[PDB]
Amino acid sequence: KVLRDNIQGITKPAIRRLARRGGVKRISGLIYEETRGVLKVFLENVIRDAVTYTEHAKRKTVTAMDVVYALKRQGRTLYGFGG
Amino acid sequence: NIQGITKPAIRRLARRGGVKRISGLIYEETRGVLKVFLENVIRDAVTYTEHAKRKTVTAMDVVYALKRQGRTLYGFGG
Amino acid sequence: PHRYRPGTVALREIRRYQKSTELLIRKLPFQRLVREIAQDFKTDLRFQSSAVMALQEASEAYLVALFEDTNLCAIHAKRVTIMPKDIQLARRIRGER
Amino acid sequence: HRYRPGTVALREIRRYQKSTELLIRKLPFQRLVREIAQDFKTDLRFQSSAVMALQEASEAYLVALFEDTNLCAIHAKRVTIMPKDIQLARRIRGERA
Amino acid sequence: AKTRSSRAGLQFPVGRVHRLLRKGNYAERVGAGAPVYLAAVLEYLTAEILELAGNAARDNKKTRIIPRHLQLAVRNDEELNKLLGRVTIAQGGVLPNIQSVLLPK
Amino acid sequence: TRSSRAGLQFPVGRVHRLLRKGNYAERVGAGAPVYLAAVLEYLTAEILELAGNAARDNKKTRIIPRHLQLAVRNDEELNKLLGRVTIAQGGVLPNIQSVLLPK
Amino acid sequence: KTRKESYAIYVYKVLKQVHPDTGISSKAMSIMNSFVNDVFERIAGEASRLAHYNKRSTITSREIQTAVRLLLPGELAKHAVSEGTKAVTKYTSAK
Amino acid sequence: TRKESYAIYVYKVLKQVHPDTGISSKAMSIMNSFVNDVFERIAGEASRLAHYNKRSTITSREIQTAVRLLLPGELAKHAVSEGTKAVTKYTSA
DNA sequence: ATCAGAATCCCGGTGCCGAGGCCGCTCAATTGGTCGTAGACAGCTCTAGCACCGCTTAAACGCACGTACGCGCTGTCCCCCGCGTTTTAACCGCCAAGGGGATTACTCCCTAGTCTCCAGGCACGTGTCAGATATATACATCGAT
DNA sequence: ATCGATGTATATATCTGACACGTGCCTGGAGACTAGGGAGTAATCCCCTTGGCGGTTAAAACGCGGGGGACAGCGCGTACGTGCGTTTAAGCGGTGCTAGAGCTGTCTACGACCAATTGAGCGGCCTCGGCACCGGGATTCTGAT
Repeated sequence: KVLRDNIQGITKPAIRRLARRGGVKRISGLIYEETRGVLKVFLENVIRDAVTYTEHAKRKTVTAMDVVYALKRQGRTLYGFGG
Repeated sequence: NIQGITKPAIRRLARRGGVKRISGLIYEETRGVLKVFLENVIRDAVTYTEHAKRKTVTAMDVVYALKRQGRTLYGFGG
Repeated sequence: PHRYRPGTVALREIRRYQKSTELLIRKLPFQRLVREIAQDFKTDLRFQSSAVMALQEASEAYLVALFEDTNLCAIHAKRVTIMPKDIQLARRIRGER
Repeated sequence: HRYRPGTVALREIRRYQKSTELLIRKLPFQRLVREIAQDFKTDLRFQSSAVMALQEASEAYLVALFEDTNLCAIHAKRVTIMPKDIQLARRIRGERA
Repeated sequence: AKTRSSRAGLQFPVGRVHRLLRKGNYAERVGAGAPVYLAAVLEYLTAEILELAGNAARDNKKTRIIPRHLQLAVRNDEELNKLLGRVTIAQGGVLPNIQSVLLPK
Repeated sequence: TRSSRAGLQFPVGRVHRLLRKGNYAERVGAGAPVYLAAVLEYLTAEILELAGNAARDNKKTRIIPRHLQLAVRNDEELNKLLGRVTIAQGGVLPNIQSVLLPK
Repeated sequence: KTRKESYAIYVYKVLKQVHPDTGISSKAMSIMNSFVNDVFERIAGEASRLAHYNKRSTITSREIQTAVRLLLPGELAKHAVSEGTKAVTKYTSAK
Repeated sequence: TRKESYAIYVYKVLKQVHPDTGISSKAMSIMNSFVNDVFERIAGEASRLAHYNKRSTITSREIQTAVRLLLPGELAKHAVSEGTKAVTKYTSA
């Protein structure tokens, strides 16, 4: 089924919790927009790599190994899902 | 020594970076930062040269040390 | 009635979410977001649950680091409230485009 | 006559962004490099091109640092860069803890 | 002592390290001391991490090391934090820190 | 040669030799050096195209490091590519922030 | 006299192809040589890592293509992949 | 099939370091990934060193200097000491 | 708006040395041929990713309230900037010496490859205790009166 | 100031399912041999790094006014935090399907390797043209009126 505007699924309280874990005490109402866009810009940089891995392996399932390798390439190495 | 990085030299470096006004302690802070960066880069270069059993730190060793730090330098046959 | 002054529940939440390790973004909304992003890249792709979980862990870590740097910028600007200019400055300084 | 404070600074910015010359004098920087290298291995010879590469790298790193520091100072509603600006830039970029 | 790990007094496998160095396209030929050295370095690094992780778990009164304790061990040791500064640990969390200006006056 | 068969200007043979001696894989496919030489040739063609454009805009006939830095940073995609690379003798792009300029 | 190798003549040929009435300096020749070596190292290392990840022992053209797609930005990667595919097909047609 | 991993070796290291402590499966995955990542770092750095010195072999000295490069000061010193102690022990017997 | 005053851009002459082209040849790229095995492809399978549906309830949400800080303004005070003058040591040119980079030839010994053997190591099964949960209470503390 | 409410931490039962151990199997590791190339080592050449000296000279250093900027204080309001009832839909959980990861057999073409040959490109040398540099004029600014 076609997916549209799921970026709002990252709710304002979710962005708030992410900031509170990061040590933020006061959050402007205009943050919850920018962060979402920023988050998208992150995923479009990871998934595009991961899919590029998946396309090479002649596979149709994006494995955790592909995402881990994509993050390793992006200088954001990830531990906990294989290496 | 480290005081060889004069006040007008740091002023010129800031002007190239686009800085219009410079505080008085910026010079000391920049000398410290530059000393730290050179310490790291020269440590890596000296490690490379020591492994090559050489007593002459080549420019290739410097380029390799910078590339190891994610600061690849172009212009010396890297 | 009892009503905490502003900044008390915020600090309590800060301590609570720093003490724990659970995911902060809801799992299914983030799965749908990831599928939406991947839809523009290659159609009819499937994601292992571990892959979606890895993407969620990485995204949460990236956003927490971003909010750490944003809080640092906001404190530098003699503020307490993080603003979009704070995030933009932090991303520029980190070297992101 | 007398130029108003802040005009010669802009003129020097324009002049030093249009040029490629080294802004750190070569002999003082070479002596600094030898001083630092004495701490790691004694009786070391440096190629002139090696000190040249060190000077280029240091100039580039300091220029990037001053660009980020200027952005921090401008974000803080200031024009004058301060040690807090440099420390914040280094902390965000990931060098300082 | 048949295994090379027993010869080197190591718990990480020298043979496996040798196979990965050979069948890993790092060099044409792999020396006989390189697997031993690399296994020793790996063993020291994991011992260094696990000592701190066990201490942190004991601080939380937990017998089992979880990702949170590994994250604490990595991020509390300044030198280890430098080695793994660009690394994300799944379920690791973040260090508990609050900036001074955000605390109430 | 193989550079003539593929219409390339970088050498297929040299790239093939570096792939073998560089220990990137146990065996190197015969099509990999051609593809990699083509990509390298295109990238250097783009770099030199923009450098020549800058040099003509700078009223010079020889490309110098300043022209290369101008070409690399002015193009957003190439700046994204060489984002962490410091070009020696390259200088910086002239940009003065808005608030710094006088009222 | 050691016979050091570099990409000087090839860069010169490319420059004369893209800019006839234009020259280049030795300092810019060093920068182009270092850039070519760096991009070669990046693409070759990425294709090597792909070969390792797929548990395949050969670095073929497909690994180079996917390394190009990974390292280069969207439009640049598109153009480079088009150029590489064109060159590979042209080389294959000849024998 | 066989999936190679460092689970038993990390268990052994833990039991040497913490006799009465256990490791969760996710923490095992993290430790296995860390071992592989540091292995790749050191092996790649020594591989580049071998290429840089026009040397076709990856011996203990390249690994030693790779450890000296990547690892921080005190950690690098201790790791180098451990590696040379193990190499000496291996050569002796 | 409008005045003069420096800095800088512009332009012609000069000059110099490094880029662009040519000669030699050397050594690695091309070509032809044989062998071996990596993998491309067809098959089988069976794990798990997708899809669905329902009951539960945690979480998101929109609104009411209010108050704490973002922001603008204003005042002060000070501290970098601009400029001029004295100082100094970077810089360039030139020669000397010699330390070690690099190359060559030789030789040894260290490792790849192969075959045979067998035990560590992984996959699976299973008992069980470290830990997550729901519930009830003592304890800290932050705020209204 | 004492006191009340709400959140956290805790004490303990309870139940679980993830973890540590037992067992079997087989693949990857260990050992012995061979032969081949790569690396250690002594000689040698000779480049390039280090080192000293003088001169003129750009640049670093030092001192002063002040003028702009930073920093502190203060007032306003608004929007962000907190609370609360409401609705959203995430989360857990049972069942079903099948696309597609994953393993396996084959045989094939594609790549390594070795021999011979040759010309592509590297090194060295020589030439002159582009850019370095310098002086007079336009102007484009910058500041005070």
